[PDB]
Amino acid sequence: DKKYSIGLAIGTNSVGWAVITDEYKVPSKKFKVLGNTDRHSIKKNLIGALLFDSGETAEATRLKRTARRRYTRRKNRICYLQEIFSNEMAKVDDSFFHRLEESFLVEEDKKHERHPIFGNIVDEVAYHEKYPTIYHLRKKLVDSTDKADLRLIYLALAHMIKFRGHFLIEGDLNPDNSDVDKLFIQLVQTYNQLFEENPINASGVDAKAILSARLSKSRRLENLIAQLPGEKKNGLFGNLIALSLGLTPNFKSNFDLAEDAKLQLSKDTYDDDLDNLLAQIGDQYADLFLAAKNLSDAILLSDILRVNTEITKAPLSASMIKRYDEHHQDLTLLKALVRQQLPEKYKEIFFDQSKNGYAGYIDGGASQEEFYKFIKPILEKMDGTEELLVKLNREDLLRKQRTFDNGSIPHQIHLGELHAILRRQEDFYPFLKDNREKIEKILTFRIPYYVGPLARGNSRFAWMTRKSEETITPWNFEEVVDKGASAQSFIERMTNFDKNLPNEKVLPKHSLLYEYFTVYNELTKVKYVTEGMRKPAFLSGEQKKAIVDLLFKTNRKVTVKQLKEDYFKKIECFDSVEISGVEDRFNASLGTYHDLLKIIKDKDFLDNEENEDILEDIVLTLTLFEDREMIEERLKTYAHLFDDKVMKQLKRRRYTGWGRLSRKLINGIRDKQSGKTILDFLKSDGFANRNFMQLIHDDSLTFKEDIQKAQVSGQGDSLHEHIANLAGSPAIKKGILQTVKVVDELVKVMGRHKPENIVIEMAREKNSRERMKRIEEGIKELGSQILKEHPVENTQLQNEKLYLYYLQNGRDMYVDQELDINRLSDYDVDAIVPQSFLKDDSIDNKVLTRSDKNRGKSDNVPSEEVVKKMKNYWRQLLNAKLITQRKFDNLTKAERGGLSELDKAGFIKRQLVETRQITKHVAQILDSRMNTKYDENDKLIREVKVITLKSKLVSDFRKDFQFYKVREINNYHHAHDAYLNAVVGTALIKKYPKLESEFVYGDYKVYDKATAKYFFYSNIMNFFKTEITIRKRPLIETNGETGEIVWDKGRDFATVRKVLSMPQVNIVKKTEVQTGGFSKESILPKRNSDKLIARKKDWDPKKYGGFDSPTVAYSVLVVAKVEKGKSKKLKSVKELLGITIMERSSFEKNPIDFLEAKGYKEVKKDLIIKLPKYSLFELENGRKRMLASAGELQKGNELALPSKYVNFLYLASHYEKLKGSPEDNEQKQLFVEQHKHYLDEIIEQISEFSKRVILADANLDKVLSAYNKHRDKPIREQAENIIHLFTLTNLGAPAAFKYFDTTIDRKRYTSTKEVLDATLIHQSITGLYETRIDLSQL
RNA sequence: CGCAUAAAGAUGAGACGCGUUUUAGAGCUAGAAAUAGCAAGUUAAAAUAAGGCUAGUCCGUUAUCAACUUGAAAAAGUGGCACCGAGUCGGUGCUU
DNA sequence: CGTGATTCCAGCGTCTCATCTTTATGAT
DNA sequence: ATTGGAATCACG
Ligand SMILES: [K+]
Ligand SMILES: [K+]
Repeated sequence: DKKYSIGLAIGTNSVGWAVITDEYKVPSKKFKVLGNTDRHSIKKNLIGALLFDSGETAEATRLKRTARRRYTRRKNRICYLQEIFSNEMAKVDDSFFHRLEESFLVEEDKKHERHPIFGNIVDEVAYHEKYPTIYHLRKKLVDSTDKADLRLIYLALAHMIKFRGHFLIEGDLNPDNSDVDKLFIQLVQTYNQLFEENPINASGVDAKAILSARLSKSRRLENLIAQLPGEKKNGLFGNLIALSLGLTPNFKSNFDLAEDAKLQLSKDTYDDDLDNLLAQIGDQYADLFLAAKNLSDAILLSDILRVNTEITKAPLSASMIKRYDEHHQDLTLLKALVRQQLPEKYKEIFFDQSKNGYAGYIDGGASQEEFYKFIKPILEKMDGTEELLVKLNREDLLRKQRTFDNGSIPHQIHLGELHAILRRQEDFYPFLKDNREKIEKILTFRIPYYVGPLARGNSRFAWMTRKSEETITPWNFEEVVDKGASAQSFIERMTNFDKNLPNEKVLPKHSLLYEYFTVYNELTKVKYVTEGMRKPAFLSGEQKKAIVDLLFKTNRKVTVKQLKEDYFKKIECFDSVEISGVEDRFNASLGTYHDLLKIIKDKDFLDNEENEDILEDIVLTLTLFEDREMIEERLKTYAHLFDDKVMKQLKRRRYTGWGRLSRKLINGIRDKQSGKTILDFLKSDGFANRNFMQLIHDDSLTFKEDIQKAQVSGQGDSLHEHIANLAGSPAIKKGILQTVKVVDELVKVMGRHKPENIVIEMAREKNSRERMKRIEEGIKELGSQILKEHPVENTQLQNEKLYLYYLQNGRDMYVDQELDINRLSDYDVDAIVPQSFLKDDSIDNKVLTRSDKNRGKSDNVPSEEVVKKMKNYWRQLLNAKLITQRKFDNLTKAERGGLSELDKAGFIKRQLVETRQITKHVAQILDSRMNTKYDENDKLIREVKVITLKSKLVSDFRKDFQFYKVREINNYHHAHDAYLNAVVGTALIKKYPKLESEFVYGDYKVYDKATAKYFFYSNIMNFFKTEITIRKRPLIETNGETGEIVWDKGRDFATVRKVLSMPQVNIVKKTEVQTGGFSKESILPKRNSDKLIARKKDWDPKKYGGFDSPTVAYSVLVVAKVEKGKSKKLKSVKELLGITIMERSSFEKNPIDFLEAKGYKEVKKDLIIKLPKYSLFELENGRKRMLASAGELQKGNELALPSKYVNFLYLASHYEKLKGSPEDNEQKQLFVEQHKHYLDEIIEQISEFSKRVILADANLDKVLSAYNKHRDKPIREQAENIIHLFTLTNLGAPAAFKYFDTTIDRKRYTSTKEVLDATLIHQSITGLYETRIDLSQL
């Protein structure tokens, strides 16, 4: 019945747990051992850590599922096209589609001729010579008027449908207009035709180059405006240019229409809004817009076509043919020049696929960029390659037709080519004439994002509802699918239930009931004071209703002056009015009401009580649907109430956002006695004038009981389902779940006695490609040429100094100069907010400067002079997204207030008190699971106090009192951090009960200027220290009030050092059955290997290739009989099989038949043992091996290095220096100098451990030789290399490390034969309960 | 108190472009062959987790998972204490 | 001629839309 | 980046 406490450190890859007593001692208990081994009881300390792999997200799974859906839908598209052509093709070529379907098979497996298109070699060769590429055939079919073979027509249509281009552009793109300059001149002429007072003159400006430039859209607009004399970016011409290029312009200011009238041409609603804009100004202006529309295409098409469109109606096919012709010409010229200049390289360029030459560019794995990088030095070191070099710099040398950059092709181009082909060939083939709409729909059909998968209740990701129970095709999609209901469900399935009534859905944020609720909430909280009042009083119901009718329904916002004058002075005739409890401007307002009043021009319609649900439906319809058609079809049922103009005005209006309260709570539930709702009480509460919080905090009112009863099961979820509801990374959710499970197990271990306290801390927790994307966007938006100066690699940009240099355009960010790319390691990286105020080391709070002294004073924000100097550059960086809003706000804080003492004190406080929501959720879960007993008067009995700590407290405790931590030594540091968390939390809640509200989960009212808080929180951990800065403290600390020994410096520190020096710590790696992909996604070429996995049942890997490297879900220990020799005699073998992910379901269906098929016979089902990954085996001398897979092992022992060695390593390695004053820093340096021999000792330790467990003889000899080689190196470098050295003895998968210049590879244990005779250990989640099975006895 | 913005992240849906694999695009000449020289090279079909049944324009890489017993499953149950110590836990006394 | 040491290799870019939470800035 | 699969390679 001894009282104890639990300490926990939560991480994404570890959960450390510890049990402490009143003395802060870690108990040790004898735990029973199950199994067939002679061992029956083992002594174990109640401290350890659970290790597991990081919890993966579902992004990869979602992407692969979407890819599967896309592939299935593309195959169906092809099937639809074939079924359209089925009869006519069968009349023309019976087995053409069969040959297409079996084109993948080898000649042996084909049931028809090997030539798919024509079925004979002569016609196939003739076709391939006449049409070298599919685009030649497409252009021929588009342009030629002669009757063509149906097979070629189908091939062109299938090539268009299968690869149909993106749908990011809505509307119709006419390929006829391509010239940028011509359409720009047309737009200028139209503008001058309508505007004579200030005509636009753009003659002498290279429109093509500027408008089709490779810079950003914003920078293109800025360049054009700069080259336009007397024109503004926000002007009418500037807005037209922005619309044409793609940036959405606001057209209100240009015409003073008082309506935004935003027009984005890519958006489909543009036309409607365009018409709206016309109704505001006139009809002729659209002509200019019309020209602008054309200009838009003139940009986009010019990016992809770059070909004449007057000769042919298929500009894409013409562009691909031009690419093919240029490729042929350049290839011939390059071959001739190479033969005449550098013959010895010719093979390497044109025959060896291994290199990145033309042979590797066509036949090998080399890409266009790799081929260009390989061939540029050759072109430079040659004559007559000027045109080739020009094309290469333009990325237009030997280009393929199917390349990575074809993603910019809109679907309109392919649709136009398809329409042209169908028009050409409809006369000869009647079915093409009849089914032209069908093929166009097949090409153009796209499932709306709000419809989702077309399932029939067998999918967990589907929400669509079907009007009729019939199979869905692209031609009857609009008739079968209930688009409105599906669109509503798309929003409603992902939205939030209100926290009070989980069954009900929340109202839209712009719902009229929501706004009335907020306004009445604010009005009830109004404490008016005027002359003739003995006491301040709240407003009554009638007065509040009159104010709402007069003030809020006639004004968008209500201020105190309007309340005093228009209501108190006009009606109440009181000229003296002082308000209390509210600010000048009321937060709540009737915005939706005013918008509806403007739209419908009627007050009685809005104010009618009986029809307000119609308006609540209106706002819901406007919130739910984004496409205007859905809103139109939903509001067509309301056509009679409004007019056609009113409907057109309502259609454009769109609302966004959802509230936090449901309709049933606000106005559905009623008090039993009164018969009034929450809104009714808000309207007329009486003299009380209770607000919403007091409404849901009133015991007498039935609302509290109704709210409690609605969540009769609370969340109504299991532990796992409750944790899944938390917002955060999946890895941290996995850590939380493991934490809860280990807490339950620890409670079970201690005799079902709940701990007095549970202290918990939680940690704060490719990139290069993100950096490349960010720098590209920023430089393109800014318009700089810094990137072109030096091509920086993805790994090279990882340097923080270089990253800041590139993000700041190479300039010093505080002054007006430019830094040098080669003068690195000289500039300083300084934080905008001092590290004392805010410990942030991210890019958003770091700035590279030539000298930090230019920042001014380092005790505050950068000075006002720096802000005045570089505000323009900071804003320019912000507009380029090189710096974020937070960074810019921190930079310009000096002009807006700088940093006050209160803010600094708050920043100091918020580094000790945990204010993260995820930690609060963990504390709530633990408190709910550890406090199940209720006090009689509706109170929780807090038998277990849940305390939340921050890592800063434990880190300071470690640093100040020589309890140093090195993560490379072993995984004991997790358990040690958990124990230190427990000790610190228990001591803090012992000495300072008043801080429970800050630390213990729950709400407490015990609270007891800026400098007082600053030094109170700064010295909240100073009662552990013997001396302060030079005041001293007593050896034994006292609680105060009630006398308790919270800390004893003469005893407790020794106990802590003994605990941290304990060799036995329960380090358990969570065994997991591996799940994921079946094998590597890379399809391998055909080879005579048994390790290849067929991609289909009928595709033999020796003839078609396939995947390899399967992922083993779990191994299976099976003893059985195998056939040996020609006689196939039965030999007894006990072996691991390693059931893979692909074979897991087959094995679990029936293991006996699976093992019989694998080759093993007489398998024993009972003796079959399932071993997931990281299964623990003990062999001899304490050597432990974890089962990485069926044929690989991992190190499973830990090096219990003495605490003195860890402290010496931490002191000598200078972790961010020693972070101490010169006195103690010199003392620690002397400690290192006089304890230099510890290094040798540490090496000895490692060596002996390596000889006892690791058994890496070659690596151990190599590392010993390396250590002897660099014995004369400085102590700091030797200590750092020795810290790196511990990777050899680390627990887990072997990894390669580096000792100075020498590198040591990983010694992998690729044999699992030893563990077949070892002792398998099943460890519970804490490792205290173990089951040891001696496998040699099987 | 709330409100605005930004950033980050989670989840879900709809698309695009590649990549990879096999086949098709009779390679020619001198050769007995080994080969040597020369010619050509851009494209397409199919698959893109094996596959499953619920047969859908669906689902298949997330989360969960020591052992034993009771079980569709969710899950439920199973493991004395104190003291001395310490090379991954041992010893002693009490108890069962 | 098995067997330990050594080497190599691993699907990847883009866009549109919606909902949510959390952190960090401020206005008021 | 990582760590298991696969092939290659040196060799006693
Ligand atoms: K998993
Ligand atoms: K386990």
